Amino acid sequence: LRIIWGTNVSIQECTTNFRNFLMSFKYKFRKILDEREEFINNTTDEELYYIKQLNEMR
Amino acid sequence: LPSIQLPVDYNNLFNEITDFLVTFKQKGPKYMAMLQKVANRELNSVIIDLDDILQYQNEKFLQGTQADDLVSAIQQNANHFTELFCRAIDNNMPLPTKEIDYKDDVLDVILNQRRLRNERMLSDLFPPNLTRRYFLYFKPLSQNCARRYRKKAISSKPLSVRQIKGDFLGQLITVRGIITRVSDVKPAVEVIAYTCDQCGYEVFQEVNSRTFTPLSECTSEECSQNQTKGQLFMSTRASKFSAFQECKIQELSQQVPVGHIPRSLNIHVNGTLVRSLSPGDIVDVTGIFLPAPYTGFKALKAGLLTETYLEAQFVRQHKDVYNRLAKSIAPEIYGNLDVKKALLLLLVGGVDKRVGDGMKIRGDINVCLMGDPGVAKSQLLKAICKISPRGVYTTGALVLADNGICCIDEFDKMDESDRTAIHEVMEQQTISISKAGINTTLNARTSILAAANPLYGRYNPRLSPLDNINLPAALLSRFDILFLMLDIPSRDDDEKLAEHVTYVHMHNKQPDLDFTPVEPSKMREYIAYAKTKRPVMSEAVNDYVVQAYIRLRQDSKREMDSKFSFGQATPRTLLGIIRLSQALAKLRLADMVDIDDVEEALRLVRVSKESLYQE
Amino acid sequence: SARHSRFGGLLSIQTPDKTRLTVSGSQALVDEKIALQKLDDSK
DNA sequence: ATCTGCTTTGGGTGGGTGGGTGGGTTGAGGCAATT
DNA sequence: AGCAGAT
Ligand SMILES: Nc1ncnc2c1ncn2[C@@H]1O[C@H](COP(=O)(O)OP(=O)(O)OP(=O)(O)O)[C@@H](O)[C@H]1O
Ligand SMILES: [Mg+2]
Ligand SMILES: [Zn+2]
Repeated sequence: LRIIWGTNVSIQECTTNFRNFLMSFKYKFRKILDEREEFINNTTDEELYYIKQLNEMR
Repeated sequence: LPSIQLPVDYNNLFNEITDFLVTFKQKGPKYMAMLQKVANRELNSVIIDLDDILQYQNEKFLQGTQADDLVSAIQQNANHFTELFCRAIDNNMPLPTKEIDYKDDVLDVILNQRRLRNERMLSDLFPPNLTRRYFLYFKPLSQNCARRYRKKAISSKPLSVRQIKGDFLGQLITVRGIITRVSDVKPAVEVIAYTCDQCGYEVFQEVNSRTFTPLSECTSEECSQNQTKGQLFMSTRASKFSAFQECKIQELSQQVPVGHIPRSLNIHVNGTLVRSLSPGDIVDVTGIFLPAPYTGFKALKAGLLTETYLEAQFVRQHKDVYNRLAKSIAPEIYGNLDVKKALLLLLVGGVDKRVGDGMKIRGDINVCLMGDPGVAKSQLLKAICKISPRGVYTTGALVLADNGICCIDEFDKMDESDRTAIHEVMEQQTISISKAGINTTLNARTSILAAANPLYGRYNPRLSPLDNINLPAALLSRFDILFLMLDIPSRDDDEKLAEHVTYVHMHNKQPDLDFTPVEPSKMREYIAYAKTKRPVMSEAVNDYVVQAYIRLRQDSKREMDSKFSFGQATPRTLLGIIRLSQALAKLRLADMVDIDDVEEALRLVRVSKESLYQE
Repeated sequence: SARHSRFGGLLSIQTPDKTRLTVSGSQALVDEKIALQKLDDSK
C-alpha cells in the first residue's frame, strides 16, 4: 500500500478521485458553486469540460 | 576542568518555578489559564512578567515561608532560566479542551508511527523542542513595581550602547536607541529531521549554532544490528523552524559624549517578536546579552575577542477656520497670512483628476517661496514639512514624498540632474530609472515646495523678476503659485519683529495673546478629512471662471507689453485657478464650488506676486 | 520523472507487517514495481 | 579500519612569475578632454 | 576540525 510520507491519505484513492473528476465534470457545477446557476446555458455547461480540453490538447 | 561552589542550586529554583506557575494568582491562576490557551492552539507566546515573580516572592515572605530570590537569579543569568521555564511548562501543560485535527499535523502522525515501531521492537525519543508550539519571553522588572517593594530594577533601567560593557554579558538588560536596519524574516533551523532509505526510520538532530554538520549515515538500532548502510537525507517538511530576524540599534544623538561618534549593537529576534521593529523607531529593547562564538578555523584565528548580540525579549515603542489654521501653522514667526493660506492650500491639494482621455490635469498644487535672505523661509519649510504626514525635507528623498508634498530648500543651487528630475516629475508625475543593474519605474504624484534666493543674493528692483530668478522660465510657469517675499526695512515692522523674537528668546514661548493657536492634532485631522472629501462644479461656475480667465489674459498681455510682468497668463494659469478653487471647496467641505472660493483663489494669485512687486 | 530532480516527492510503502519504508521519486509515488526496483538498487 | 597530512574563513602574521570576468570600495591626486 | 590519501 502506498501512502504519502507523514500523512494518512492513500495515493490510490487520490488517483481514482482525480480520474473520476476528469472523466466526468461539467462547468454547471462551478456555476452553481459560485452562485451563478441562473446563467447556466444548455450546450457548453452541460458538455464535459476537461474531456474536451484533453481532446483539443491531443 | 576544576570546579567551584556557587551559592545557587537549580533544584530549589526549579521547584520555585513550578510552584509559581501552578499557584500564583492575580478566576484561576494566571499562568495556568495562559497554558490552557496555549494547549488549545489559541496562543503561541508565553510572556513571564518579572513583576509577578517579585509579587509572588514577597507574598511567600509575608506568609513566612521565605524562598530563594528568583528575580535576581533570572536577571543575573537568564539563558538557563528560559530552558528551566520551558521544562516546567512542558511538565504541566493541561490537556486540550477543544477537539483538534491531530491527523492533519505531520508531526502527530510521525510520532504515532514512531511509537508503533518502538512497541513492535519491544514486543520482539524526539527532543522536547520538536513538539513545542510556543515561545517563552521575559518581561523586565518595571520601575514602579521595583520601587513599590524597595528593590532596584537593573533589567528595566535603560542603557545606551556605550554603557553596555563586557561585564554585562549573560544578563537581562535594556537598551535605548533608534533602529537603523532590520533584515528580512527567514527560517532558522532548530531541529533537523532525517530519513533512512533502507531502515525506514527517522533521526533528529538539534542545532544551536551558526553552523552544523549534517548526518550522512543511519544510526538507527535496526541499521546497526543489520549493519545495512542506509544514507540519511534531510526533510524540511518534518524539521522545526523559527522565524529569524536581525536588527541594528544605534545610539541617540543626546547620548554620545563630546567629540565622539555613535556606536551600534546587533539584535536577534526569534519567534513571535519578529516584525515588531522597523528602521527609524526609538525603542527600549529588552533582551539577553550573549556572545556569538566563532566556529572552526575562524574561531582559532579570532583569538579571544568575541562578537556580541542581544536576544530580543520585550520591545517598548515611544510615541474663520482659514485664518485660525494659517496663524497656527507656525506661531514662532511674524504673521504672513497670504503665504500661510497658500501653504495650507498646498497641503490639502484638493483636485478632481479623472480626465480619463489619455492623461489628466496635474493633481497637486505647487508652491514656491523666493525671498532675499533674512525672511523665515527655512522655518516655514520646516514647519510645513513637520505638519504634513508625507513631508520630506531636503537641501539642494523624492521617493519618500510620493503622493505627498516635497520640501526642497535652496532650490536655486540645485544641480542640473535634480532640476531635470523635478521637471520630469511635474510634467509626467513619474519616477523612471534606466540602469543595467536595475530597471524600476515608480509613479510620483507628489507636490513640490521650494525655497530659493535671487540671482545676486537679494532682489534688485532695477532688474525685473525674470532676470532675478536663475531658474528656467518654463519651470516658473509650471508652478501653480509663485510667492515673492521681500525684506523692506521699516520702523514699526522692525520694532514688532524685534520685540517678538526677543520675547521668544527670553521666555521660550509665543508672545501673542490676542488669539489662541489651534492644537496641531486638530488641524492635522481636519486636513486629512478635507483630503478625503471630493467637491464638484456646475456650469454657472464654469462660465464665471471662463470670464475671469479672459479678463486675466487681457490684463496679463497688457502687462507683458512692458518688462515688469512676471509672465503672461496661460492655460496653466486657468488650471491652477480651478485647482485652488477645488482645494478651497474641499476646505469648505461642500460639493458645490461657491463663487467665493474662486474669488479667494483669484485674490491669492494676485497677491502672490503683484502685492509685493508694486511695493 | 516529468518534474525536475529537486521536486521532492517522498513515499511511504507499507510492508505486509505494519512497518513503513521510505522511497523517493515520482515513479515510486505512482508504481510499486518501480518502488521495489529502487529499493533493491539503493542497497 | 587507522594513521598522516593540508587548508580555510577571507585577509595583508601568503602574496604580486596568478590576476582583476575570484570578492574584499572610499579617498586623494594627476591627466586628457571638455569647457 | 573535515576531508583526501597510503599502509
Ligand atoms: N518674521 C520672523 N519672525 C521671527 N524670526 C524670523 C522672521 N523672519 C526671519 N526670522 C529669523 O531669521 C533667521 C534666518 O531665517 P531662515 O534661516 O529661515 O531664512 P533665510 O536666512 O532667508 O535663508 P537662507 O539660509 O536661504 O539664506 C531665522 O533664525 C528666523 O528665525
Ligand atoms: Mg534658509
Ligand atoms: Zn536505517
